[PDB]
Amino acid sequence: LERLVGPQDATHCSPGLSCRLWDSDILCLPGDIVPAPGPVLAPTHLQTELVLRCQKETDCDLCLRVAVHLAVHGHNASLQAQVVLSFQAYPTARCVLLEVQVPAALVQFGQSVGSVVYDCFEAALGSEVRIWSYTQPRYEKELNHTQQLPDCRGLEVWNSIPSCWALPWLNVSADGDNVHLVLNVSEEQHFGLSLYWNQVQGPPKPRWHKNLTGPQIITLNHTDLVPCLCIQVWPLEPDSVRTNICPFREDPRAHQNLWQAARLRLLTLQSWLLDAPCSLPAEAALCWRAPGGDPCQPLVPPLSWENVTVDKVLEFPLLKGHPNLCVQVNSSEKLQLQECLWADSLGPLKDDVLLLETRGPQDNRSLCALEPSGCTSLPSKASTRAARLGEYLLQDLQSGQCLQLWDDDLGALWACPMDKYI
Amino acid sequence: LERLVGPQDATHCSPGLSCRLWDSDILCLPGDIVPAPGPVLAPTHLQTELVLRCQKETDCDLCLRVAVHLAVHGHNASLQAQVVLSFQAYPTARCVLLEVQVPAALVQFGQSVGSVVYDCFEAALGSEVRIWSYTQPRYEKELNHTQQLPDCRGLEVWNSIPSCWALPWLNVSADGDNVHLVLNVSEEQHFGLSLYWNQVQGPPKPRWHKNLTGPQIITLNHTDLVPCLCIQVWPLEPDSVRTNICPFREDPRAHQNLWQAARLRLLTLQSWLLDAPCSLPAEAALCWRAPGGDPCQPLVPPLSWENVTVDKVLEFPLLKGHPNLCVQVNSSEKLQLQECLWADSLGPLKDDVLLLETRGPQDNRSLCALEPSGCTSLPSKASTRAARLGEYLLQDLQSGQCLQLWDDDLGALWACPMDKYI
Amino acid sequence: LRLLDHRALVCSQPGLDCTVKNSTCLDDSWIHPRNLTPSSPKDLQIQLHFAHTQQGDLFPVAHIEWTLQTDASILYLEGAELSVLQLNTNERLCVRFEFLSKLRHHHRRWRFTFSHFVVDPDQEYEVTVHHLPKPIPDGDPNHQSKNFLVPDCEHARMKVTTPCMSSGSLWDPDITVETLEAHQLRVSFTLWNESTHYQILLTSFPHMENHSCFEHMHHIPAPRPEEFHQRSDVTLTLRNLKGCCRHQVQIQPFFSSCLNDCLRHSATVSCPEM
Amino acid sequence: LRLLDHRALVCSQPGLDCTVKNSTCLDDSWIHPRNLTPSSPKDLQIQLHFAHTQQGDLFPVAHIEWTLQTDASILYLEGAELSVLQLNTNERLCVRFEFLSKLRHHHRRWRFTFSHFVVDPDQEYEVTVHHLPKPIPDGDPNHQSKNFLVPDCEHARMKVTTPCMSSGSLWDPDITVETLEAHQLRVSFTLWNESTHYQILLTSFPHMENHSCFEHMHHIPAPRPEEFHQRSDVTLTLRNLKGCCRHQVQIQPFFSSCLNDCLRHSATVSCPEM
Amino acid sequence: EDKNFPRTVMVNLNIHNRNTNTSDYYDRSTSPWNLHRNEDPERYPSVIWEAKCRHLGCINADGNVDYHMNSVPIQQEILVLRREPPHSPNSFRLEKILVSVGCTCVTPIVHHVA
Amino acid sequence: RTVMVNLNIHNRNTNTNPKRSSDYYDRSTSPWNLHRNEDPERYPSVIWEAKCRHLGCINADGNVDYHMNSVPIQQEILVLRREPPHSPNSFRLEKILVSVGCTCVTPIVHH
Amino acid sequence: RTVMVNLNIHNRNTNTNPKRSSDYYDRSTSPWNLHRNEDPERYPSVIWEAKCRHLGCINADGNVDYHMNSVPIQQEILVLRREPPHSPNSFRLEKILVSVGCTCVTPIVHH
Amino acid sequence: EDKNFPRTVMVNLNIHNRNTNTSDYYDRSTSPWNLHRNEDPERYPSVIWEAKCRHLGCINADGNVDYHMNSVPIQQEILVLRREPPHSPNSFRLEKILVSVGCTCVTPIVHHVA
Ligand SMILES: *[C@@H]1O[C@H](CO)[C@@H](O)[C@H](O)[C@H]1NC(C)=O
Ligand SMILES: *[C@@H]1O[C@H](CO)[C@@H](O)[C@H](O)[C@H]1NC(C)=O
Ligand SMILES: *[C@@H]1O[C@H](CO)[C@@H](O)[C@H](O)[C@H]1NC(C)=O
Ligand SMILES: *[C@@H]1O[C@H](CO)[C@@H](O)[C@H](O)[C@H]1NC(C)=O
Ligand SMILES: *[C@@H]1O[C@H](CO)[C@@H](O)[C@H](O)[C@H]1NC(C)=O
Ligand SMILES: *[C@@H]1O[C@H](CO)[C@@H](O)[C@H](O)[C@H]1NC(C)=O
Ligand SMILES: *[C@@H]1O[C@H](CO)[C@@H](O)[C@H](O)[C@H]1NC(C)=O
Ligand SMILES: *[C@@H]1O[C@H](CO)[C@@H](O)[C@H](O)[C@H]1NC(C)=O
Repeated sequence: LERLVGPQDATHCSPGLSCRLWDSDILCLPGDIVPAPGPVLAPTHLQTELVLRCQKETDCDLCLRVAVHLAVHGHNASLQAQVVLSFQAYPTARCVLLEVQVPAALVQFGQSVGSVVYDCFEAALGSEVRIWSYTQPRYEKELNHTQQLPDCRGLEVWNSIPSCWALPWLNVSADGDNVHLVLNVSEEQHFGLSLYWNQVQGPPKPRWHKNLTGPQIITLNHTDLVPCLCIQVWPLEPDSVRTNICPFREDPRAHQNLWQAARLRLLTLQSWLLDAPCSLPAEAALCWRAPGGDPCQPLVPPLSWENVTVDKVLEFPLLKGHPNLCVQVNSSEKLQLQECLWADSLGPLKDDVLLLETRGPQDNRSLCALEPSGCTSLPSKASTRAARLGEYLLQDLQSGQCLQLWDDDLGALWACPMDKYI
Repeated sequence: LERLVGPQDATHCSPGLSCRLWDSDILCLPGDIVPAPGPVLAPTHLQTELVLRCQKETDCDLCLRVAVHLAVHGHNASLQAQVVLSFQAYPTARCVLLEVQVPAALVQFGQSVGSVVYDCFEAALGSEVRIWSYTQPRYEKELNHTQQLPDCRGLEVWNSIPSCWALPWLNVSADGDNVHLVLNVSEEQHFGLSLYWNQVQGPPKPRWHKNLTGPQIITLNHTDLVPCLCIQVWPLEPDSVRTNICPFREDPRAHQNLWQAARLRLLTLQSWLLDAPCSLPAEAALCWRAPGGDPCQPLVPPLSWENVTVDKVLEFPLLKGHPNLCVQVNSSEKLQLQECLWADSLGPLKDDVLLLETRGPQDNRSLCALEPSGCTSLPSKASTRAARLGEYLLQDLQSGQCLQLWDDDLGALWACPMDKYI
Repeated sequence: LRLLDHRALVCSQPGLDCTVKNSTCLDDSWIHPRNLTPSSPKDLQIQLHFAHTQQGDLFPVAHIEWTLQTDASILYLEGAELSVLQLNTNERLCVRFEFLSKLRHHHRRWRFTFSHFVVDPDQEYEVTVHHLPKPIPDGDPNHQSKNFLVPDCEHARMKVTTPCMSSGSLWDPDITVETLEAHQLRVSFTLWNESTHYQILLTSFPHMENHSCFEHMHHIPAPRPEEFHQRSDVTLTLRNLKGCCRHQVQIQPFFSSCLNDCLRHSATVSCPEM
Repeated sequence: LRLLDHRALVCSQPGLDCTVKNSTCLDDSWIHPRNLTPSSPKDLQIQLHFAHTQQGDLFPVAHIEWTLQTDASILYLEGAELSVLQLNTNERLCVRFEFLSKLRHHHRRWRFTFSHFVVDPDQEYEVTVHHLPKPIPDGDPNHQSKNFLVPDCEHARMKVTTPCMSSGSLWDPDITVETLEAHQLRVSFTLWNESTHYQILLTSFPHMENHSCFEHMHHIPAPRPEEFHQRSDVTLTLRNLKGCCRHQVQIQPFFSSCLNDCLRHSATVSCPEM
Repeated sequence: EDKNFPRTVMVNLNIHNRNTNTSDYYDRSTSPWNLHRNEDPERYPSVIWEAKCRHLGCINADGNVDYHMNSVPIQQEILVLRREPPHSPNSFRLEKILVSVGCTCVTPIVHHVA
Repeated sequence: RTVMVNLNIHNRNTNTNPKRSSDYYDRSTSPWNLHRNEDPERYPSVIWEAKCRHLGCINADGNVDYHMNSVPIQQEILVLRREPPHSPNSFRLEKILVSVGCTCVTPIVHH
Repeated sequence: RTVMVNLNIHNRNTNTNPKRSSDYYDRSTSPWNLHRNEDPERYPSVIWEAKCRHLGCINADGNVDYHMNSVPIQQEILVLRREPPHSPNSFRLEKILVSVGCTCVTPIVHH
Repeated sequence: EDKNFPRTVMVNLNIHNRNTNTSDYYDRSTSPWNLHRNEDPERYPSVIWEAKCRHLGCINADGNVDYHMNSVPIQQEILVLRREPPHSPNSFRLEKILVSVGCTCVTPIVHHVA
């Protein structure tokens, strides 16, 4: 009746009829189809109910409860019979010895005589068991009821089995400048501990591995902590189950550490990369840093913000590099990196002015100069009172002096030398 | 007949009569004075000849050869008899079984019947042995011939026994600046080596001790080498004999090292000592060293050469010490030491002149000054043209300025200050 | 584990009437014991040997020998179970001695020898000698056990035996491999007189590290009867990327006498600098 | 080495008829042996004890026990030589068991105990149990030997026994020695209830060296019956030359129960600086 | 008839559980194996799990077949009962048989020559 | 309640196949040690139980990889026992769970 | 050529004096180790031979002074032996030189 | 009469020399000892060397009696023959006796209390 049966092995048939059990794993085999010179019992069908056993409060296991209906057939008034249930199933092999004794009242020829129930056939999760029931001595062939069991995947299976999720608690603790791993294992309980950085290819990337006798509150180093940090624990017993918890996926301090460890590196003139431990996608774009000050003005417009991915190589749409060109990386628009790639390749920063070309009205060329306060479309009136040194840079450009950095059907960027004016 | 018998144990009686030996250490005891119902043999006296046994060329031991004369007495024609020689002597205990058979020709009642000789009773040096000879069965009481044996002290005992002096050769080798200990032991022969400095009280004073597997030619250090150096060697076997060889007693290099190591030390104003490793007697006397130069002039006369002995404390016949007084030690008149004792107590060397007083003719006082070229009796004409600065020192002396160093009924020494003349 | 031959394996030696019956390893005395109990077999010892059979083949054989205790219990002695239990498989092997005449007199230490047990090389056994009748339950033991062990084919006297030669001990490949300038490797080896497949196995690593850079296998189907002892050159391309160079190969044979377990013949050539 | 008492030392226990004859340690079977040979005594063990005698004195005693082998040779068993050979003196001690009825049936492991052997404390013995009849020359042994050993009187259960109390274990001197300012040392101690001479032994050394500077003995003749337990003060002058100071003394007793071997009771006081 | 062959003996029938009342390793192993139905109604137990090595080599962490290692079978000798006479559930006769229990991964035998 | 058995065994494993194994307990990625389970009251008297030496498996270099697990292959086998003389039966059939060998397995992970 | 003996021994050392010795082999200046000389053909069957552990003696500090020597005290004692059954006699009396203990002695010096 | 007491046996008489044919230690020892004539014509051997400790303490390198050490005796049990009947050189009876063989120097037993 209940889904929480006791620790003892005993039989309980339907009312009226009396019965007994000898759970001694008796030797059971088919034998032969013997004759029935009188009223003899025989099985009709087999059943498999969902029952659980609990020896103590913190200790529970499965009990596949089985039931066999019998009936009078064949050629004192109390009809007696011996039934068997040969559970030749994986992993263990055990038999059962029932003893049905249906009294005179329920004796009906060609009709049922109640039912018998054994508690229990403890079967493992994910093992298609074999229930072979036959009379003692045998009359009918063993009835096939090859029950398919659920792994740790049944809905009610998770509600009772501790193997399913319930593993010693590791409470999250990102309190202060110390990240604590609070453990709730017993003083005498030993365990294995492993921390690693997961990603797309080559999932394992360990940072710390050790055997411990808990409960030790381990304080983590922010050097090895990033959103990829995952913990795996297991008790020191062979075949013991583990669990992979990756909580730092959206922790603020972990992402702060991720970016300070990430680095930008130029591979070749037309190739660069973002080297970060945790592979988290983010965007990037070229910027123009002034040599005097450092207010880096982004070149958007006319250039585009590229979809960057960690460990994915990208190419520049530039004919040549310039030391004032620096890459800016942002995630959710908040700026993270402003490293100048050509600071070693062509640095230090040159005070060569940058121009933004675009086709003006009447098909003519319309130029502009990148100033700290946006851009100034020149030739034009100047803050220097005269028509600006841009009037002379305009000549340098059409006389082929200026360096073309970016080329497009609609525009172009030019690095013009101002080293002949101060 | 010979003093070099073979390794075998056999009997050889006087000519004519035949005899045999059963050297099986038979059980021998007196028993009782039995009756003689016929002619029976009996002993008259016992003898002990000097015989030596040699199994191989390099292996020889002792053989105390014994002889027993027999005679017919008491109440076929061949008279037979059984004799015993119970050698119950220290250290080992062994018996002998002779078998005398004197034939008819030598049979004379009340007269001798030849003699029997056993080879041999190997007895140790320095053990008063017990020779108890009696008939088998017994008639006469055992004849006493308690022979006193010489230790390794007999004149012929040294000529044959290797225990007496013959010990692995250590050849003396004071060749070059290296003193070699040449050893003649076999390659597989192990031994103990000890070197020490012997003297009057407390003979042992080791310098080097070690176990070695010779023949190693050990080169000695001249730091530990003096006339007291003695060597002791012995094979690595319990109770093995050793020998103490002290050859450096009159070696020139050893005495050279002895004096360079010896030192002179002032104990108190009226006491000093000669500290030397080897206690060898020698003479010493006080000397006067000049502050300018160093030709130390001995104060003999008027002082005496003292009989000095190492480690024997001596006293000075001086009222007070002076830095210019230095002790000179010589052995066979050749000078060895010239250490200035009061160089630390009252030094450095003062240029105060020394005077030698003596009672001149007519009872008057007659003084003299110790110069580099002997002494100059002053007041006198001087090499300084004037009557010398001695004329003024003469006044300083009688006005109590000069320091009296030595006092005698016939003379006196004085240290006068010349620090008021240059 | 097997008898050398079901021949005249009889123990009838001078001053001793008996016969060696091959048994099921479960004497009748184990089932229904007696109040009597014989002595234990003192100083049990086993020694390996090689006896040439009727066919002409040589096999590794176990020679067992022991001495009985000189106590009165030697009279009440029926025989012995010469058990040779292999530990890798727990397979039971044995022979039941049975005395016609019961032992008397003593004077000389009685001794028995048994030169008729074929053993598999490189296997640990436990040679127990159970004197009969077997003791009662809760009774003293009348037996001695010895963990016997057979050495591998690398031993000179083992390599010559039948189980070693069929496994591939005699066989020597003579790997005439060549570092071809075209970034290729010329694998080559002579094969044994047995029709079976051989598979070449490549692995590459840098000159200063145990970690690998590339892996590749190359199959060789069963050679024909005439192709026995023939040289099999199977050249393969090396994806020699600048950095990797210390190539290492092992021809893994698959003879019937072993299969994947077989003796792999390796060859290695380090990175040539200069 | 001696019997506790020549009393009813008989081995007649249930299911066993026998008697323990005191023997010369040389059974008749050693001299004229038999073809039969009994089994060895399995798991021989000895355990020390202390049994109060008729007089009222307590002595250290050796309790020996063992089990017979369940082989058929147990039938042909006459008895045993319970030898207790002391190693310091090679003195032989033993008892000859002799069975009236010969052993049969088995069922339970037969066991014998022997609580009648006085032992001398701090002595190593070798308890051999030779089953009878003794074996033939060039025959297997039917005996087991065990190197038994008795602990010193410093053990709590040994100090209480008779041999320890007479030696001088109970006795405690209570050395009320005093560093007298007159360069003297006031030796003092209480003596045990036994008339014998006690000798004081002085030795002096510097505060930073194991080497000595002076030695001196002082005799004390046998005290009278009333002078038992009395305090014996015997003050002695110290030739305390400046340099030596760490004095050390040991009252060497000379009781009848030991003589020079006896327990010396030492006392030491280091150089007091400041 | 008893006593004709003394090898006939009575047996309790109620098996003494040596804590058999008190796995998925075949699929999780680096040297996996498959089970075959070596069943027989005449032999006890009726159902058997014959395990023979599934892979010739061993499966590495990535799932690849690593040819630097070999999967080897583990066999044992076990006792079983077989009906004597046939189909009579009263008497039996003992039998010793070979069974393949499981597999394990082993390093190969190598002979290194320079 | 009781069954008769003829202990006149028929040795069916007398195949003696060409493949002859070697010492696997040390060669395996999951090494094991063997224990002598000896009992004269039981037949077979001796059974050699193999038990895993390490919790983890051996990597190519030669060290215990704690990220993998060594597990014993436990097999239930049939064995006979001499039932006491006082008890009605003379022999009793028993089932024993014993360790046969070891194998290297990937551990389970619960998300 | 032969003598009769009654082996019915009379134990005369049954004095059991008040002095009871202790383990001297380690306390001595000349330490020794004991060997079990066991022979069932001889009576007494067991004799414990003491042999010097060191060549030198132990000084007050506790070290082997090589300037002194440890020597064994060898005593010749009477013992019986079972003479073979083929030989005319059944028993043979033998004298054996065996090591009893050790003592510290001053070595000899030959000038 | 033989056979009346089976303890009567024949003896070879010719002693088997266990290399007794192939000392001054009493005076050279640090624990010296003196020899006494415990002689008896009825006992075999007739002459005996009873050794008892000469000095109570031990003699040091200087020749002084050092009271920091004790000389102890070494006794043994040896077999000897005694005439049975008396003065009849044909039969004997065994006897076990106590003999003082030699001496050795031992450190005393100490109980150190601060
Ligand atoms: C940590 O513990 C608190 C209770 O103190 C609980 O509310 C919280 O869920 C725990 N967190 C984890 C991850 O177990
Ligand atoms: C974990 O351990 C702490 C120890 O202070 C305790 O307060 C907490 O309740 C424990 N939690 C569990 C789930 O055991
Ligand atoms: C790529 O850039 C576009 C710009 O509109 C943006 O919408 C998108 O989120 C970026 N990231 C990815 C991974 O597509
Ligand atoms: C050293 O050897 C020589 C012979 O070379 C010999 O004449 C001399 O006597 C030896 N000296 C000693 C001390 O043995
Ligand atoms: C000593 O040894 C040397 C080795 O060269 C040898 O020449 C010499 O003759 C030896 N002397 C003696 C006496 O053995
Ligand atoms: C002592 O001095 C005198 C001076 O004449 C001298 O004869 C003697 O040899 C010296 N030495 C000794 C030790 O007497
Ligand atoms: C003994 O060997 C014979 C053949 O030689 C065979 O018939 C018999 O069954 C064998 N018995 C056993 C138990 O091996
Ligand atoms: C046995 O003890 C008795 C006295 O109780 C004594 O007469 C007999 O001589 C003893 N025998 C031996 C060998 O100790």
